Amino acid sequence: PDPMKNTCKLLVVADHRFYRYMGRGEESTTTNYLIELIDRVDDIYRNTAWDNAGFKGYGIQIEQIRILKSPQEVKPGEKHYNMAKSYPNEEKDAWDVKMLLEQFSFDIAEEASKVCLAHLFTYQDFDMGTLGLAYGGHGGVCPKAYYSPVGKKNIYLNSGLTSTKNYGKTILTKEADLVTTHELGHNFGAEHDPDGLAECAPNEDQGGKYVMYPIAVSGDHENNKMFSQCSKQSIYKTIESKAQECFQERS
Ligand SMILES: O=C(NCc1ccc(Cn2c(C(F)(F)F)nc3ccccc32)s1)[C@H](O)[C@@H](O)C(=O)N1CCC[C@@H]1c1cccc(Cl)c1
Ligand SMILES: [Zn+2]
Repeated sequence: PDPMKNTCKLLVVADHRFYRYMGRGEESTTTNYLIELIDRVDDIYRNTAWDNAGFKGYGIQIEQIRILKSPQEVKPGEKHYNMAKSYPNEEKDAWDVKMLLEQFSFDIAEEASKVCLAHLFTYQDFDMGTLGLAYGGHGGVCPKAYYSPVGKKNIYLNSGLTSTKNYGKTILTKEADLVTTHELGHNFGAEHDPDGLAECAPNEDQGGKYVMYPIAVSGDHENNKMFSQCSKQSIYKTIESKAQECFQERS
């Protein structure tokens, strides 16, 4: 491990929904929530031995927090991830998750090119219990250009998002930590843990599921906060390939 190239710096964005419903319309409350969450998620990453040996001490650090206090004014037929209305169905509380991630990546392209990852924190009730989305596991850590034919410019796939609202209520902080861990897990290169690999998807008596399980099943079992051997193997290759590219020294 290179201690000079072990941290993935983050651009953290809180939208107007997050600022209002999680930040109680205050900058201090918004930022304190995000600062503590990322630090707790960083403890999971930094304490993980990706090769089950000495390849550890890799994590994340906030470089900047962009706080969007109010909705983005849009011209007719124009869209933006921070606009007041959901897209494609404005009658719904939330965007289609995949479209929101594409939109966020488009709008944040200039800033995303200068950071290891960009993460959007929102407060919207996605359909069928979805809590987040991210690129990787193409995309993930270190900006990789994608020419958007619709958008007519390069966008970067070093992005992900977390919503702290599910089924009409604010999720617990212990649950939000797992969402962000999981989405950043995809950014770091991990796929979902499959049922066919018992080592990677244990029973409840064996400590439960690991963080990369596709379903936010529990939140109270030991393994829930940890990466499976399947995730470690995938992430191990990514860090080996990407740390030199965009990782920095821990501040
Ligand atoms: O919303 C998602 N995950 C959130 C989580 C799943 C499990 C996590 C941790 N976790 C666990 C526990 F797992 F530890 F138990 N118990 C938890 C209890 C509370 C909170 C978190 C918890 S967070 C999607 O996976 C998304 O990232 C994705 O890839 N998606 C989204 C759409 C397309 C694609 C997609 C692609 C293929 C299949 C699906 Cl389901 C979705
Ligand atoms: Zn996932």
